Amino acid sequence: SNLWSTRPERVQEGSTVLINGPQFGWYNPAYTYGIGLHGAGFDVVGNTPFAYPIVLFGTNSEIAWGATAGPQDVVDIYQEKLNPSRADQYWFNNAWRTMEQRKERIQVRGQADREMTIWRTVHGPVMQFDYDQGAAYSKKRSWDGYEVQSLLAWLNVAKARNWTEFLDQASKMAISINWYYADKHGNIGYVSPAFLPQRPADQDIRVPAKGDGSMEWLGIKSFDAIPKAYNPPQGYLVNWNNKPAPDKTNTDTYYWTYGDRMNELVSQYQQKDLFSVQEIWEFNQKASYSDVNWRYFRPHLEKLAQQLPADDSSKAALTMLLAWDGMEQDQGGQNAGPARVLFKTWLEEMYKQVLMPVVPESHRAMYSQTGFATQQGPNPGSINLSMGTKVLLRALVLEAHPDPKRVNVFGERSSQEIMHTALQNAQARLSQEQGAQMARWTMPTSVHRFSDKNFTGTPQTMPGNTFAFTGYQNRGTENNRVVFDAKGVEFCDAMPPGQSGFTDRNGVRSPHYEDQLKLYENFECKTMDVTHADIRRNAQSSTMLLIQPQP
Amino acid sequence: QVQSVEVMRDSYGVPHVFADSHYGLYYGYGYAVAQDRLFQMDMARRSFVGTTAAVLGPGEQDAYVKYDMQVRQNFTPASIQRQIAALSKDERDIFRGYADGYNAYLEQVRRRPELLPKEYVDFDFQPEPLTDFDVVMIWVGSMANRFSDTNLEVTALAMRQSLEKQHGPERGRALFDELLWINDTTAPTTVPAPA
Ligand SMILES: [Ca+2]
Repeated sequence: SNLWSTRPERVQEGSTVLINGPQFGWYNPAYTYGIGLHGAGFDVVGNTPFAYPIVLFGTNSEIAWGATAGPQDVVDIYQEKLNPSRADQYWFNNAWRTMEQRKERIQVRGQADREMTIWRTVHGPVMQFDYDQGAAYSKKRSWDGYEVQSLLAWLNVAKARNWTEFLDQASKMAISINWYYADKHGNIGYVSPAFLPQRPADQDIRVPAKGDGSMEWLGIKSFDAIPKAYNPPQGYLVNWNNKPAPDKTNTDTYYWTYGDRMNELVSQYQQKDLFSVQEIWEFNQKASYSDVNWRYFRPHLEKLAQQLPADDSSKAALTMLLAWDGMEQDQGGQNAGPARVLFKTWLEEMYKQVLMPVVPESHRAMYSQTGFATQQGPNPGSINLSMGTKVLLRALVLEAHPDPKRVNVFGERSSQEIMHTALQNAQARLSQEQGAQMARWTMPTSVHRFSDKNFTGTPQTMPGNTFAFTGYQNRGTENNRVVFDAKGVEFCDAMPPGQSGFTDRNGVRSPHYEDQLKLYENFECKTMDVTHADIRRNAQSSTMLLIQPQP
Repeated sequence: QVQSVEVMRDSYGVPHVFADSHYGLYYGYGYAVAQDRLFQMDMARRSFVGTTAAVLGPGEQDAYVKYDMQVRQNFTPASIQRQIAALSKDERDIFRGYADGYNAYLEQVRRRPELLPKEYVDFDFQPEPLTDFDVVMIWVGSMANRFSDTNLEVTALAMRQSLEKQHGPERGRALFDELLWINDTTAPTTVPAPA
């Protein structure tokens, strides 16, 4: 999920522009639903994922707001020392403790009802039982018991009119998430609200904690610990699932390095001084088709061709890979150019030479993957630097800056030696695959797909009902743009394939089923009515409902 | 006690709800979602409350069941029930109005069979009335669990356990700090400007 905010001081016409692209994966019908709520204190306009009473992405004519994936740790797993005699007892403080159990009844169509038992410890519910090791893993969450509080805090942020009313609502948030601020005055802000626990020095963040009473939470950390950035001297705030702020250690699930997908958006800001609204919108144009892991390997490939002897062994594809701008180019397709194909197979051979010897058999698939977009294979809703690539990058600096305390994964062989061997192995693999002719090498272009089944593995529609177009775009599922001109409020959103997910008994579909699909492909954007004046003028249909509740 | 909820749609079929009360605002909002995406939301609640196998039955290999046990394990229904009841009158009408608004159009489906979606005919089952507990669960199952419940500790422990078997506690823990580093490189990319 990517978001980049701009301050009027960095904009030509002097308007606050907030563009958000949250990526959850592309599904049919649309993942996000557009709504404009007016009255009872609320005066908001925009769209929200699934169907939540709250609005994640939109504006209230006073301030806009975006969102991304949570980059902070809130969930810890504790390993309880199980009794060697009894399975339901665990060692907690002094002495033994019995687990709590509750029975859930699963209803199945065509078959009898299935029954299961869920065990619970002092920390939380268990996820995995290991009987031969004598340890059970329980899941303790910091946001547990504060589900509705985080739901309502996200709701009341729509009624807010300033940064101080934006910040105190974030203090009520328990779940790990990122919030973004942009007002009509010209101010932009960022906060990462979460109920952060204060862990002891004995506890390692990457591995499970001791569930015996010796290693427990000291308490919930204060709000001052939560990272917050309001109006940076640079005049822009960029976040693409990257690190929250400097001073925060890596979580158990997310690991970051100097090579990050954030640099794909930020590098566009260090070109010109002032950008127009149309130009800032065209940041998504380049970031979608640009390669993520190209900016960091290119300097490490320049010192290759030279002073490397021009004896043509190989240097055949190495000199060409340099003429690559790091972009997907369709022609058939079929990628226009053998540069991406060679670079893909080069990285795959780099994992074989360095990582596979040290990485165990079970976790070998976590580092062998290159993390590239493909035509047929089920690719994720967001393309990233793979864990195999991240280790290669930070250890490549370790040769330039030696450290005795750390161990080098390259070991005996230098950087230039391994990168040469991988280049020879990549060329040898493609020579027997697509012929000896180098110029004719090409890989099938990645197809952008809208799957009928959602993220969790449940069909949202009938099987087969899918939309697909050639050319994978590293965008969000929904792209919103809030521009605060001198007028000055303009909301513009784009969500494929459309608003209505209705299909008639005969087979015909709603007119608002495919109306936004073609608009999304061309990086275009639709205007949405914000104020009470123009909504009654640009209305297509009106329906009045009647309610009679009992207070 | 009778309130009117005026729902108005634009050129791209996007609803705009006008009301005066908390119950009324989310009644029209609940009514609009039922018109556009009825089957999508019926399958949404089941994905997070754990009732997918009730209408889809067993998967090619108990895929809808094995999963149905996984989702029920993650949350506790008793803990959420207290949290909803603890809310005030105006706060509860947000979820109740959403449930009653969705059921308003749902009750109209029984009256006129032409309003029934195609997906209900193909999968061969009848739609169910939405409750206030379901509305909360749709947010808790997708938001907070799939973004604030991401855990990868047990797999990290198994890797460190395997590395200490082949290389010992000296080299195994040294190689573990290279593959899964405790702290990121001191020069990464951060949102706030450093220094
Ligand atoms: Ca943790």
